[PDB]
Order: sequence, then C-alpha cells, then structure tokens
Amino acid sequence: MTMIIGVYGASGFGKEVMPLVRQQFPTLSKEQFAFIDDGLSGTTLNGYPVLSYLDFISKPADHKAVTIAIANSVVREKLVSLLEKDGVQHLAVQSTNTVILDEVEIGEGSLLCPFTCLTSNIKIGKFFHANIYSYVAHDCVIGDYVTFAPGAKCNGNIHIEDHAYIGTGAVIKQGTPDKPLIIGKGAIVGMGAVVTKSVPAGVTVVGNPARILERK
Amino acid sequence: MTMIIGVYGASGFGKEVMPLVRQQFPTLSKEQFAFIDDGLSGTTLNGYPVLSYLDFISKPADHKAVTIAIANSVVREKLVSLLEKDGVQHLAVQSTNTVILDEVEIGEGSLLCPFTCLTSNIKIGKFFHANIYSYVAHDCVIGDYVTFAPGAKCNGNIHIEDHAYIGTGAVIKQGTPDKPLIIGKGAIVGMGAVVTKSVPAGVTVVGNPARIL
Amino acid sequence: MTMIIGVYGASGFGKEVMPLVRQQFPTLSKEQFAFIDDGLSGTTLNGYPVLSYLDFISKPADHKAVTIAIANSVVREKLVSLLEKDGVQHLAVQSTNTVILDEVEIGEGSLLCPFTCLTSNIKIGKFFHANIYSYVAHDCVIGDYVTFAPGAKCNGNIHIEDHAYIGTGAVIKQGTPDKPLIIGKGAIVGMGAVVTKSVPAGVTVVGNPARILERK
Repeated sequence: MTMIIGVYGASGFGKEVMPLVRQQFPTLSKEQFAFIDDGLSGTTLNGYPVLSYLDFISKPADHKAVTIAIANSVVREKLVSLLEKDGVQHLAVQSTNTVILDEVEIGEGSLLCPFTCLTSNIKIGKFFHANIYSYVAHDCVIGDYVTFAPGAKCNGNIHIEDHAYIGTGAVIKQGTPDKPLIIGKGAIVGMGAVVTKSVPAGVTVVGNPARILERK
Repeated sequence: MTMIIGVYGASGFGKEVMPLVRQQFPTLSKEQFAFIDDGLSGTTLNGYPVLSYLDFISKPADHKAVTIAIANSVVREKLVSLLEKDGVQHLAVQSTNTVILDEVEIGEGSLLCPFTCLTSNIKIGKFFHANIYSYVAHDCVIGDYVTFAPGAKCNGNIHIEDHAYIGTGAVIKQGTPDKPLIIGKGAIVGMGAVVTKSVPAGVTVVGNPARIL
Repeated sequence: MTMIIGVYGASGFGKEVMPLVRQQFPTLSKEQFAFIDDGLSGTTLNGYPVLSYLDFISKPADHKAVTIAIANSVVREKLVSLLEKDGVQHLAVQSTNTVILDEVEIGEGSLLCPFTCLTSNIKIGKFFHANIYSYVAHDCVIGDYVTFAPGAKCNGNIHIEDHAYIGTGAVIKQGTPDKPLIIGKGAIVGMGAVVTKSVPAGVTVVGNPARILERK
C-alpha cells in the first residue's frame, strides 16, 4: 500500500506492457500491480486482478501510478484527463534493449517497447507510444498522443503532429532541415505504407507509394 | 564424447545457426560440434567437420542433439522423423538478444535468430523457425513447422497453421479476439507482402495489398 | 594532444554517429572530439566544436582519426581521398548492440549503427555504412562505398557492387550459391522497394515488386 501500479487496458497491448512495467520496478511485488479495464472489470489476467477505474482509485495506497496501454489516441487523451483529476502519476515505460542517443527530449507518459530506437536531436511530446522495432531518427519533432505501430520507421527531419498514427511496417522518407516532411494532425499512415511526401491532416494514406485512401 | 551437437544443413542458414548453438553451449569444446550434410559430407566448413547423417549417428557419444537449420518446412519434417527414429534430441536455440515476454508456450525444436521478439500470451508449435528481426505479437497461435523469414511481422490475434511460410519483410494485419486473422496450412506469404485478410490454405499471396499469386 | 577524433559530417547522420564513436572510445575525453564541416566551421554542435577540415588537420595532435558520418557515397569516397593525403587514420565504429557472427570480413572505415546485424561468411569492402536495423545475411559480397539506409534488408547470396545505395526499408530477395542476386555498381534501390531480381549498374528501382524507374 506504499504504491500501486496500473496498466490501463487489459486487452491488446496491455498484456505486452505489464511485463515491461514489472521490469521497470523490479522491487515491487506482483500484488502491487493491476490492469485497469472498465469492462473486463472483476476478472483476472495473467495472474493480475483487472480493476474498474473506480476500484483502482479507491484502493488504499499512498501513491498511485498508471501506464496507459490504450493505442487509440483520442481515448488515451481522455483517460489522461481522468488520471489527472484524481492526481494519479503517469508512468514512463521503456524496454531494457531500447536505444536512445543524444539530445532526446521526451514528454511524460512515454511507452517504448522492445527493440525501439530514438537517435539524436529529437523532441517528442506527451503520451507517445512506440511499439516494437519502431524508431525516430535525427532532428524529428513529434507531437502529443502520437502512436507508432511495430516496425514504423520515422527517418530524419520529419515533423509528426498531434494524434497521428504510423502503421505497422510503414516507412517515411526523410525531410531536410529547410523542408521537413510533415505528417499532419490526426493523419493515419496505413500499415506497409511508403510515404514519400508530406501527409495532410486527418487523411489515411496507404500503398507504395502512399496515396490518400477513399474510405466511403 | 559425453555430448555431440549437430547442425543439420551446411549450406544456407546452417552457417548462421552454428555460432548461435556455440554460444548457447559455451562450455562444450569445438570438437563436440558438426554440420550434418549428405553431399558436403567429408568436407569442412568454417572449421567444423561436415558429416553425413549416418556418420553422425555412428559417432561414439553418450548423448546426441541436433538443430535443423533448414528453412524448407517439408524437408524439416522429414529430418525430424529421421532423428526420432534414432532417438536424437531436438535442440532449442535462441539468440542472446532474443526477447520473450509473458505466457509464451513454445514446442520443441524452436530456432530464434538475433533480434527476434515474442511478446505475450502466445502458443507456438514444434520446429518453429524465426529468422532475424521477425516477431510474434500478442494472442497468436502458431502451428507446427512454421517458418518466418527475416523481418516477418506477425501482429496480434493471428493464427498461423502448420507449414505456413512468412516471407522476408512481410507484414500481417492483426485480427481481433472474436475473429483471428488466419494463415492457412502450407500458405506462402511472399516477401514484402502486406497481408490485410486471412490467407487460404496452400495459396501464395504477394504484393501490397497482398493478393493471390 | 596525443589523439583527436573527427566526425566528418555535422548534418545528416553526424549527430547520430558522434555518440557512437564516443562509446567506441570511452576513455577519450569529450575535448578530444569534433565535428568536421567546412560549411559550419566555427560553430558548436551538441556541445562539440565544429571545425573546418583545414583547422582539424592543423590541430596539434600526434594522432588524428576520423569516422565519416556522410551517407552520400560519392562524397564519402572523395573525403577518403582527401584524408589519405594528410595521412589521417580511419576509424571503425559499431554500436553496443550490433551483432556479427562467423567469418565476416570487413574493410576499413565501417560504420554499423544500432540494431545492425551481419551473419556469417560475408565479405564487405571499404567504408561500408549500415544504418539502424539494417542487416547483411549469409554468403553476401559487398563492395566499396556501399550504403544501407535504415531498415535495409540484404538476404543471402547477394552481391552488392561498389557505390550502391539500398534505400530505407528496402528488401532484397536471396540469390543462390550458383546464381547470386546482383545489385549493380552505383545502382539505387529506392525506399520501400521489394527487389526480386538483379538490378543493372547505375539505375534506380522502386516499388513492390521493384521496377526500373530511372535508367538514363
């Protein structure tokens, strides 16, 4: 009851995030960890209890911290507001084999999975998720609530705006110091996409080369 | 003499697997290792004897273990029954930098090369080969004799059936808990393919988006 | 005094390479390192001096050594010729997590970034550059001034001749011991390309499957 740690999201990447958090805090006992999930509430998962947000907040504990495993960026932002209302701490999570080089600034709530790499001179906003094998290269600027799926490749001089999603195995061409390649606010780079130029806000791009997807 | 280790396949991935098996068993002396290859039999490779299978089986050793470094799924299954006939052990081989998270069940004869990753809640059958940079994500089920080429990306809630082959740099969309994405028995996902829906048994798909070849 | 190390190239991969070379030679103090860049001569970068080539060469120091961060292989070759005139020593730089297996022969001036992998029975020429997540598999022969962009995947039995550039996220199909797949001298494999057959010297390919795009 000195500290309880929650992984918000029992389904999906939550099961991947839990062991990473266990490794971040190896001296905490298993009983100090829980999944938070309104829906899978009441159950157990991989030996951990699954709590509703109310049961989690109501637990007796001097300090509480949470990592939000939820991929959807809008939901992530919503859960964050909730956590802050209740004064819960945002946990930063990284993997043992993550590589980070020079002058990398990272906002709170980061989550960096195995085999991730951030090189040099990079600014990343809040609640950035980088799934396995994804990377950010030199002179990039990443906004808030950005999500990289596994194997997402963000090369040099790219600016990615808030709420963007870079899909599995996608690759993004480097920009230049004078002309960064921009991934627009809320833009979605679909899996396997090969992005050769800036992506407008709010569109989905797919294919090689990447093109705007007609969705209806 | 107490233990001899064989790497089945001297051409191809065999040369990559031997250093992995050497590191996996550091206290064994060089002389306890060999390639097994009918054909290159009698020769030498990176300082190791290359023996015929018969020659290998006949060596005086209390215990014998083999890793099959052959990517071809059908040959692999053939060599397995051969080994079992002679009571040779199936060696499991991982790389020093391989990552495995929670609740991963793996059948005998697995081979996980450098930079491989298995996440959480995964069931993998027998004689699974994952080459460099390949991964399996959450809640997947992988059958027997499945093979991942380098960089193959298997995302969450995917079921990959026996003898499937996932080509280099290929990427598979995640399923969901109610509807897994399924890679059918003996299906071939071609290199660089971008798979967005289930692949029927015995079929080859290629391209982005992946389409039947 | 005694030894100074230059990183040739302040822009592009320079800021990535500097911390790698720092780690390669951890007993050398920061003051013994500089970026070499005529354009940015006189400035400072990530707390390091940026020197013109002439000023670097003019330093009082028994021994001078350089790693060329520049990916552009044509420029890289001219720079080497420049460095040889002044008898500057060429450094080899790897990353801590780089993996190299059996019988890998590598010429001087190699640069292997984080998460790179060289397997077995490989011959690599001079001034090879492998950026993050790139690899070379078994039985490959790689010439001089070859550049692998990040995530470049060179499978088995491939011969990549002088000055070839393998683009970010590109994949090259394995050849056979009898029929190696050949990437011709000075060819350019475009980002994201899926190369299924030999590429002629001096041309560019792109796409899935890769097709010749620029041949004149």
